[PDB]
Amino acid sequence: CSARGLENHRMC
Amino acid sequence: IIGGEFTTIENQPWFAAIYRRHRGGSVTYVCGGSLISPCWVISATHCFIDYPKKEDYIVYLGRSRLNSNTQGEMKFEVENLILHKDYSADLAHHNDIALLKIRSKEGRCAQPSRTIQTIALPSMYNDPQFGTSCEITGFGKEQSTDYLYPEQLKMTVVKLISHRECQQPHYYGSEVTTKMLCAADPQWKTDSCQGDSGGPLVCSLQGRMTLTGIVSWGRGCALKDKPGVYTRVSHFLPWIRSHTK
Repeated sequence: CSARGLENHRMC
Repeated sequence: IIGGEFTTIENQPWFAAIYRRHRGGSVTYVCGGSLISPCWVISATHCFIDYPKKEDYIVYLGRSRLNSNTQGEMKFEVENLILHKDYSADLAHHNDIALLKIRSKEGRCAQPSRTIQTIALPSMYNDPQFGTSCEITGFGKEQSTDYLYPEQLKMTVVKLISHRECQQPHYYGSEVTTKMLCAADPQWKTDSCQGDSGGPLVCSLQGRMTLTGIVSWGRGCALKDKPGVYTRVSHFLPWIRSHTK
């Protein structure tokens, strides 16, 4: 979640 | 962007800054994108997949700063948010490509200026040789450990890595496909990072600045044997043409 791929995600 | 240098929008005038409005009025930064025609911005599906509603989003062109206005900037609503139907993820996102049709409150598209310009798409299956230096641009983290994003736009240079090198088990193994491009610094000292997703990887191909890639994924940032991974735009031209037509 602190890097590329999980931007603007509900888990993070 | 880990390492690299500060820049302003004049040095990447196709760069689009994409924000989301929250329930309550709060506006936060989402991802980068690239203006490919007056009405069309291209980005990454993973940026939007959890919040696919177009009305949530605000797109700026001609903006050099994250949380203050840049003189000459334009603001847009998203008229249509188009995600790739074959998107999939387990980290290594497949088909990580999205289109945003932009429309201002006055019902208009981008107007080219000193700070707002389009970027050319590549020819199909026509990419630079590996070892070629390309540039990446974004408002993402300057350090993996940072909490904040930089207020000023950044860019850096990374070199393209072969599918053969990137598919090694000690790089990414089978997480990387032929529809993806790896790029990294030889010293692993500069890279894209969280918040840079959706932004441009630009290479000079036959004298023309070309949108070779879209920032997609990576394990951490500026880590040895872990390149940045980019959607290979030259493998998606029919998808782009059909959905923008």
